Amino acid sequence: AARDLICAQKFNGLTVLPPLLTDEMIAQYTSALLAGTITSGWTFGAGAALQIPFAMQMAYRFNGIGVTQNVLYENQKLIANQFNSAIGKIQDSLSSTASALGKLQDVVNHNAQALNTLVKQLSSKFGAISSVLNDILSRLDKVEAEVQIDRLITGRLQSLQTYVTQQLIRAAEIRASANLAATKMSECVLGQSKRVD
Amino acid sequence: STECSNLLLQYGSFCTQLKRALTGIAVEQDKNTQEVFAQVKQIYKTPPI
Amino acid sequence: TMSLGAENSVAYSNNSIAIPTNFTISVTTEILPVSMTKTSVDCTMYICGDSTECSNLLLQYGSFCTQLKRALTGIAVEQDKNTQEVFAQVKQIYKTPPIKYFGGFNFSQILPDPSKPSKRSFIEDLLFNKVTLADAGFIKQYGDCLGDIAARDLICAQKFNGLTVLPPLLTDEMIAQYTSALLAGTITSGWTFGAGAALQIPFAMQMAYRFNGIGVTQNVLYENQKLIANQFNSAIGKIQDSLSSTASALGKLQDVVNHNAQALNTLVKQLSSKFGAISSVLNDILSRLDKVEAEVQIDRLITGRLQSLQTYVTQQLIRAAEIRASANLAATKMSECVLGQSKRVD
Amino acid sequence: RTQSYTNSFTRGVYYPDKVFRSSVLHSTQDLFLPFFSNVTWFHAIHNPVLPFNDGVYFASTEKSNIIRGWIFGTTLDSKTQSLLIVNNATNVVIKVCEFQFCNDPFLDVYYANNCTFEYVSQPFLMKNLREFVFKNIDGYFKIYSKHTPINLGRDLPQGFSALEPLVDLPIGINITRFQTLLALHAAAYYVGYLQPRTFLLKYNENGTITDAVDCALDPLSETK
Amino acid sequence: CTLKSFTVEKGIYQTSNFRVQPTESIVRFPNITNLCPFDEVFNATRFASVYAWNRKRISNCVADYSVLYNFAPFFAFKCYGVSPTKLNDLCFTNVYADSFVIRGNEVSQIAPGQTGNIADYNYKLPDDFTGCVIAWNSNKLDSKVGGNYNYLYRLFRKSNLKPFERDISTEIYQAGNKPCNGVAGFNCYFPLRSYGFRPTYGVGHQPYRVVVLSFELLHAPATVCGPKKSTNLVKNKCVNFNFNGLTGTGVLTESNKKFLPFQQFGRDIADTTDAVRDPQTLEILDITPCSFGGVSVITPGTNTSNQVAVLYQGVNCTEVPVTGSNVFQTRAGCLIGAEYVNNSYECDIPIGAGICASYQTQTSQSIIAY
Ligand SMILES: *[C@@H]1O[C@H](CO)[C@@H](O[C@@H]2O[C@H](CO)[C@@H](O)[C@H](O)[C@H]2NC(C)=O)[C@H](O)[C@H]1NC(C)=O
Ligand SMILES: *[C@@H]1O[C@H](CO)[C@@H](O[C@@H]2O[C@H](CO)[C@@H](O)[C@H](O)[C@H]2NC(C)=O)[C@H](O)[C@H]1NC(C)=O
Ligand SMILES: *[C@@H]1O[C@H](CO)[C@@H](O[C@@H]2O[C@H](CO)[C@@H](O)[C@H](O)[C@H]2NC(C)=O)[C@H](O)[C@H]1NC(C)=O
Ligand SMILES: *[C@@H]1O[C@H](CO)[C@@H](O)[C@H](O)[C@H]1NC(C)=O
Ligand SMILES: *[C@@H]1O[C@H](CO)[C@@H](O)[C@H](O)[C@H]1NC(C)=O
Ligand SMILES: *[C@@H]1O[C@H](CO)[C@@H](O)[C@H](O)[C@H]1NC(C)=O
Ligand SMILES: *[C@@H]1O[C@H](CO)[C@@H](O)[C@H](O)[C@H]1NC(C)=O
Ligand SMILES: *[C@@H]1O[C@H](CO)[C@@H](O)[C@H](O)[C@H]1NC(C)=O
Ligand SMILES: *[C@@H]1O[C@H](CO)[C@@H](O)[C@H](O)[C@H]1NC(C)=O
Ligand SMILES: *[C@@H]1O[C@H](CO)[C@@H](O)[C@H](O)[C@H]1NC(C)=O
Ligand SMILES: *[C@@H]1O[C@H](CO)[C@@H](O)[C@H](O)[C@H]1NC(C)=O
Ligand SMILES: *[C@@H]1O[C@H](CO)[C@@H](O)[C@H](O)[C@H]1NC(C)=O
Repeated sequence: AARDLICAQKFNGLTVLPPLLTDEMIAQYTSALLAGTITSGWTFGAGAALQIPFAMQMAYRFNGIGVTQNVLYENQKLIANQFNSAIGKIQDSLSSTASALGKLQDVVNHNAQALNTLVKQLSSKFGAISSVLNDILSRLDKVEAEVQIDRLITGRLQSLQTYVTQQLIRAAEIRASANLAATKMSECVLGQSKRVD
Repeated sequence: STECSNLLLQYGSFCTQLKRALTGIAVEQDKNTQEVFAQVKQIYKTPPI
Repeated sequence: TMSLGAENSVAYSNNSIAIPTNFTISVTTEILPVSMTKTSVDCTMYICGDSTECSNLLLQYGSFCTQLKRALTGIAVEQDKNTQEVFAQVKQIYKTPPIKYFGGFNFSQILPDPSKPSKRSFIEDLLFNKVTLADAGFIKQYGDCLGDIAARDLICAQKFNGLTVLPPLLTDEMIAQYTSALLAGTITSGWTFGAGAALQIPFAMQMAYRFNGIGVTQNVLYENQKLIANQFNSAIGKIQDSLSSTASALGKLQDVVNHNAQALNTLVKQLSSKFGAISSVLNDILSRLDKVEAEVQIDRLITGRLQSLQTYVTQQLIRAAEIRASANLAATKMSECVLGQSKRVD
Repeated sequence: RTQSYTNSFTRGVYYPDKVFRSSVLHSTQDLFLPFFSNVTWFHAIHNPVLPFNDGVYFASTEKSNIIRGWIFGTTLDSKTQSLLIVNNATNVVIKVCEFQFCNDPFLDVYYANNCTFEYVSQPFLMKNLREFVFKNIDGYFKIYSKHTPINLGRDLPQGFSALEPLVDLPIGINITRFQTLLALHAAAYYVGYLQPRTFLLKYNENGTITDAVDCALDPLSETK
Repeated sequence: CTLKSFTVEKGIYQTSNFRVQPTESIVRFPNITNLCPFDEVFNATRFASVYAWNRKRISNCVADYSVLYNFAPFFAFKCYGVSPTKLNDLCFTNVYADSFVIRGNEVSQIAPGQTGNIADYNYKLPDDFTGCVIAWNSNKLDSKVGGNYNYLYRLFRKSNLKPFERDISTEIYQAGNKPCNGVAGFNCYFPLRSYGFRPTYGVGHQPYRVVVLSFELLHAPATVCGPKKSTNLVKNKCVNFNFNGLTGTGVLTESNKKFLPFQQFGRDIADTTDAVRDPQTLEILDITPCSFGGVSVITPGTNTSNQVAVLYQGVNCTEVPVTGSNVFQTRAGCLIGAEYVNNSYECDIPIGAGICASYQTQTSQSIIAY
């Protein structure tokens, strides 16, 4: 009863391909990265994994930022409590506020509305006597119908070209963001960064 | 529609180069995911403790 | 189902550490596109091709031709700017001393060989041979096409239809001179030539500086100098063997060439379409039909070819933006990897 | 006659137009004989009228030159105009005159009606496989021919040999049935039917079609 | 003028390109001498009926299409694909003249893409038709008092007609379940019915004589060509050429293209004519467009000087159609107006392949390339 827009999109020749990596595989990659970071530090990114206790890894991080080891080794319980409280705060904020993932929501919405506009552009006449090809073919004969079909073809081709161009620009922007995310994973996660902010 | 298809065959290779561009975008999406996430070579797992 | 990788379990415990007792020196290869082909399009010759009626009907469509030419000229200038900002980063053309002893390190397959006409090294020659790059009609393409050859060329067809490839400002010999100067400066001075004037320093001392930079005591180098030099030489030989056997490593530059060839081929093949007219031959239309009907058919052809040209220009603009981003990355890598030592991971 | 079915083996490619193209891959769409089709081998010894459906590919490896012509039409009588091609030792004659032949028309080696067309030319026929393609398009009885030095008479060769157009007759008659002619003082010929197909034709530097791909044969050729 | 400004900044600007102009014109038509017999087509005592329309083949003659206006009194010369004015310029391989007589209501059915009784059972035109239709009233010739039943048309047929297909069989059409077996009764209709033409009917029911001239745009040698005279053959020179109605501009060169004997023209990637066969002497000629290339203007600022160098892009220096006395050969083009110096400076105005131009002193100010 509630007619889906996706059925119109599919019936008009606009399909969506599945990604190569499943969410389970993405989660497996994230689990591998997190476990390697926890159990080895930056050594697994520099080469083979080298185990080291987490307190000593925190001491290495403190020496990296310029604070001596005794600060950690005397404030270890306080630092652990602060980290746990920060994790709990992040969990509570994500459970409360639903507008945090605005960038990903926009990533979904842009493609959704682009496909919706491409589907709704089939209802325009573009100067022809009708927007229905079967109606044009049933009313007019061959010579008088070829002109109207040419008008419809030109309009729909222009709309499809506009869609392709906007998708190309959006893909370039997304690729720039993906390169930034890859750099952040390489530098922030697999090591310690001295770059400010 | 056969008449519309025969009239569309006169417009060259727009109808195929849009497909080529979309295929390029679809390939680079998986390229982006592969580059961002698959940076480690082995699947490490944490100790049970 | 695809395999993510081998399973691993790090032997983690609260009183255990793992410390390496040896090392290895690796030489990896990174390939980055910098500039793509500079092209120019004669819109009048492409759309009409020596037809006064078609030209006079095209005159009423405004400044589309002028703005397409402006965009293509901007791209052509941007390519030279990319090459300049990537390679021209050293103020003085350094040259290496005649002696070639750098503490056991060879640097024989990357330093230039003066016997060849172009002063390119062994690895540079291997790369230039592995990239299947067309001549792109540089040296008098029209004079070459004037030779009566039974097999017509695609470049000849593009030239006759009005698509011209402009030559780059910096020649390959000039690019090789920039790379040779950078190599000589790096070898003879370290990073000091990137922050002022070049300061000479023995290469063993430079590698001791590098070892102290990565957090390893310099006595490691001063006690394993011969082993480290042998490892470096073996890695260079492995790079040579990988380049002389596998040709698929240069896929990025090969794609850069292939896209610019395919775009021009598609633009040429789009001249044979009818776009709803009675024929795709302008002279056939003008000879068959009278003034008004010929004008109608010519207007249909003009609209179709103008749309095709605009599509080509838009695709080239997006491609040039991507190439410019790659060139900026390459310039940053030249500034930080070559002119200094980088602490950034991966 | 005796019928035995066999394979085409990529035979029947002809020049689709009288235009010179060299070193190019051209995509055409015309009545072609599909690759690896089911052709019929007829053995006639000293004969129902065969159908003519969207053109006929004819082949013969007969060195004795017993096969010496063709009859085309709808009913092959005096009511309907019937085309006739006859190759004797000196010339070839093509006439639309109906002879009112019997049910087994043949020529006697040992020693009419309405006539609107007549055409005389040089012998079509000289271990030599001779191939012809006949098709009626827009009132034109187009004939393509080729000769090939064959090694095995029974074996249809695996290879390419583009058929060149001999004549373009504007006969403009309704053809749905046809038959062959034998000389009597033994014969074996291959018959196949053309179909509307899209082909990819490869021209070398000399403008000769050295290779062809049938787009609808299988997914690999569709990808090609 | 290109920049739409009165002040030009320093640099290189791409100005409009240059072409080598053609010298003369060449017309090359086949050698034919006969005249096409349109008298037998138009000035005829009786045209055949539409169901048995007459067909004549016209070949190997010189056709003058402006003469047809005298033979029959018709208003216009309706044509699809061509125009009646240009018919004397281009020439065809074969011509086919079809003749019949129809009613005034059925004149509109003789057209491509048209359906109806006549277009479905008597005379069907192809949808890719390229030719002319001529129709004129014949009320003073094909009409008699009491009816002229000598003209017939087909009302009943099991199927339609293919393009240019003629039906002559007069068999009893069976419109019902029971077979007719040669008896016309109840639902057993005779397909041929007679036009009852009276002089007292309206103009819509008056007889009309129709002649359809179908042209053939084949690639076989042309046999019907107009009265345009042919000139001699000029090679290795930029000229206009007209080969059998194929008009173009370029240089005709002696070729070694192995044309098969049935091939006449040769084609390129862009479906343009690349090699032609001369209709008078059967030889193969390659067509190469006349010399062209880009033009760039290298100038300093107009605030400094008005001296200008010109770079011909893509042109060898020996191939310039023509300008200072300093001609320099670069890998990007031919530079005229800048004297090459042996020194080397920073790049002021780039040209290509390592060449840069600048307005500098000499003793005394001029444009130099280095
Ligand atoms: C540094 O700040 C931390 C909190 O940021 C202080 O820890 C708190 O100390 C008070 C009083 O001892 C306790 O009531 C809180 O529960 C502690 N918080 C946490 C998270 O443990 C710490 O005392 C401060 N240190 C100094 C020297 O002032
Ligand atoms: C560190 O690794 C190197 C290999 O890169 C070892 O050098 C090898 O040593 C063995 C035994 O002494 C020799 O047979 C090989 O020829 C050496 N290879 C090279 C390239 O010199 C080195 O011994 C290792 N160091 C330690 C302490 O084990
Ligand atoms: C640097 O590498 C080059 C190339 O491998 C070496 O030159 C070769 O040396 C071998 C023997 O060591 C000779 O047989 C070859 O004829 C040399 N030339 C070539 C082209 O292979 C060179 O000896 C190396 N130098 C150092 C210091 O290691
Ligand atoms: C340290 O590890 C051992 C075994 O891995 C475990 O028994 C012990 O409880 C750990 N230390 C603490 C403080 O939990
Ligand atoms: C051709 O069709 C006949 C029909 O029965 C069949 O027997 C024969 O095997 C076919 N030839 C093939 C499949 O090659
Ligand atoms: C072949 O037939 C033609 C038909 O007219 C005839 O003129 C010619 O003499 C014949 N040649 C023979 C019988 O060798
Ligand atoms: C030959 O044509 C004439 C003229 O129409 C006709 O009377 C005669 O029956 C025809 N002979 C045939 C078809 O055998
Ligand atoms: C064309 O034919 C000649 C001789 O017939 C031959 O030498 C040449 O190789 C051929 N060109 C090809 C096969 O491209
Ligand atoms: C037409 O002129 C050419 C050129 O001299 C000649 O070869 C040809 O025989 C002539 N044709 C006729 C029919 O005389
Ligand atoms: C048509 O041409 C003939 C030539 O035979 C001539 O006698 C006649 O007067 C012309 N006009 C008409 C209307 O027949
Ligand atoms: C011509 O042959 C076709 C074959 O299907 C048939 O349908 C049609 O009725 C025939 N027409 C005539 C006039 O014989
Ligand atoms: C220009 O023409 C000359 C003489 O024909 C020729 O030698 C030269 O190779 C051509 N090209 C250049 C770049 O000089």
